Amino acid sequence: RPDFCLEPPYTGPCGARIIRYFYNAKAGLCQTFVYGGCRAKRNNFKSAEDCLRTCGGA
Amino acid sequence: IVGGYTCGANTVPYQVSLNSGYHFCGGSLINSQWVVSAAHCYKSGIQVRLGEDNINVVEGNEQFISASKSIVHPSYNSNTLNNDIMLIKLKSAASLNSRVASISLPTSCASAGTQCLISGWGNTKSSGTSYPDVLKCLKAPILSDSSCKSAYPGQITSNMFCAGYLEGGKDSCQGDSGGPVVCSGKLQGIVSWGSGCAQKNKPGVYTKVCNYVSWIKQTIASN
Ligand SMILES: [Ca+2]
Repeated sequence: RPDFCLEPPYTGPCGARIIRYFYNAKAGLCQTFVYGGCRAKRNNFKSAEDCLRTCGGA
Repeated sequence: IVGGYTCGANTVPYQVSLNSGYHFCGGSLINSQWVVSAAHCYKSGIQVRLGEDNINVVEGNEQFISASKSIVHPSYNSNTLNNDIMLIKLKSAASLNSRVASISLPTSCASAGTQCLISGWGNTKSSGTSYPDVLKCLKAPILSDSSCKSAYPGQITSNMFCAGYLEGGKDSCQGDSGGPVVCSGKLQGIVSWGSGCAQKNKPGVYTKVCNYVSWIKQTIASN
């Protein structure tokens, strides 16, 4: 609190189309989103496992 | 690419797709063994796809070659985005002919107003998401450093330049990063970043390749 796991996914200004995971507290699961490649916020993971380990239950 | 048009099969022979299980960035072939892309496109296990048009279907002109080296500029700053350039060496030399060719590096920097060709398989919508199957093209002018700095206060370095239309509607977008900005047959820019896509008063920002020619040539020659 402010729990970074509750922040909306952040694509950022860069123009890549990299698939990353973010914890969706509304749905209670780790979902995929497009990350631009730079200035990532913390609710951004390289795998569902990393996302669940860090944010599961948020 | 937002507000662009279908390039046409292999009409941009130096355009490559960087694949890590899916397309995530573009790149420019400058030598049979080297590709120029953006530093923020760095990933391990990159596979370079040349001769591509429809990135979702095998059409018969593709060459899939793994990256043997992915060298990010030593001064790349992941916060300011300064020096957003990366050189990728191909594990095996690419076969060049007509649908796959290299693009020349600049001999001098381009001036504001110069019309260039920007291409990629990135998002085609400014509001929403729509990723194309085939390569998209866009003609856009290089903008003055003054207008670029006005659009992005305290964010434009000497190694960046803006290109596009201030009215909005035409721009590079997510999925185009690392891709080419070619002006008069020379690779002048690398798709880098921007505020959203094709937004009014927010033109795309590109890595100023002309500032890295000596570094590129020497790095490629020493690897
Ligand atoms: Ca294909």
